[PDB]
Amino acid sequence: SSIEFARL
Amino acid sequence: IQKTPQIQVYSRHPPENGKPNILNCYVTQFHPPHIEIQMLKNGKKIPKVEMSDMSFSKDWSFYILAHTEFTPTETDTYACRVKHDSMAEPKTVYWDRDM
Amino acid sequence: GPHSLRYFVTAVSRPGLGEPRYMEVGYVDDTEFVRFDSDAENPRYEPRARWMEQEGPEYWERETQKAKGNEQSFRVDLRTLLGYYNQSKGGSHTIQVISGCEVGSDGRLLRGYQQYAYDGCDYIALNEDLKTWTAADMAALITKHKWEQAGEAERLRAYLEGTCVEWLRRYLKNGNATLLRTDSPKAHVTHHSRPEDKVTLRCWALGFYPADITLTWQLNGEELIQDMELVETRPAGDGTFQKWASVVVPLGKEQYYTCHVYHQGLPEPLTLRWEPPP
Repeated sequence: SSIEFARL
Repeated sequence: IQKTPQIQVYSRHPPENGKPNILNCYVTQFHPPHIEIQMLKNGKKIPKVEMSDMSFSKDWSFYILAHTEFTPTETDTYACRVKHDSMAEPKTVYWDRDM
Repeated sequence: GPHSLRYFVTAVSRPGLGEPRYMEVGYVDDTEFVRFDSDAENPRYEPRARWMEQEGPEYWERETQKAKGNEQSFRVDLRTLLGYYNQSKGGSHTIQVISGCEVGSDGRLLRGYQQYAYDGCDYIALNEDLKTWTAADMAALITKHKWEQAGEAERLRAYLEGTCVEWLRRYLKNGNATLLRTDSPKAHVTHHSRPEDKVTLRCWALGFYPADITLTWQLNGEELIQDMELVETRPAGDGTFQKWASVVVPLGKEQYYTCHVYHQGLPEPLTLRWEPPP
């Protein structure tokens, strides 16, 4: 399961 | 930054005249991801050409496989033509039965 | 042996042509097992390996919802970067990510991955210490500052050391042996030549998997690596790979050269030479 990505 | 596509044109199985095969056009090392791939037979574009999903490698460059069904003959000429932002003009690579 | 779970993410803007194209591709031991492609009416996470079909509807639903969430977040990131780089709203740009874990035989994390690229160039990446970040430029330094304040590194270390490893175990239970799959290469040598006193010997390796392989040509115990031609390993299109290596030799000396094939599926390296048909 992929991580929930943070904003750049 | 742009990366020029490397291209390989080859059959899935060793070529035998008269025997159905699959002709591949493997395109790698390019960036941006947008790319136009065509396969040609005796200079004319082949309508039914399937494209694999696109992927990218560790170095960020993209790669994709185009392929079409064909029955090799002694004299038919095949090629893969690639249009990409990194090149001023379309790049054409011919199929060599020995490679 | 060691195993890995990594996701390759891509977000590409298409101003004037529609919404950015977003993709999430998962790999277990370098084998694609799941994929999400935003380019659809009702995009959904999908199995790319028959053994993933075991997962129930709740799994696919959560993955699909999370992917669409990631997609929309990246849509915003694309805009953010146009700002960081002072770029126009009309050009296409790409954001790529490699995020995952490679664990050892003992089940412990060997290396964590969280690296980004913008338009094909490194942007920012989590260091081996899983605590600090390496920004590749001025733009990335803004993200760095922001992630340091939010404790993003700690958040990723948690996922990489826990969540990622745990999911990898789960996926391996359903497709362990499958991944262990190995197709050893079948080799043969072809003879080519144009009316001259030289000839080309081409050693072929076909139908093998995984892709990792080595081909060499030897002239009486010594490897010919200086003038040997070879092609990058390529997919046959049926799940297996191909590769060949060739050398130019004197007409009549074909029997003095030997090709060697090294692959993990071979109990021992293959050794062969040109065989003129009967």
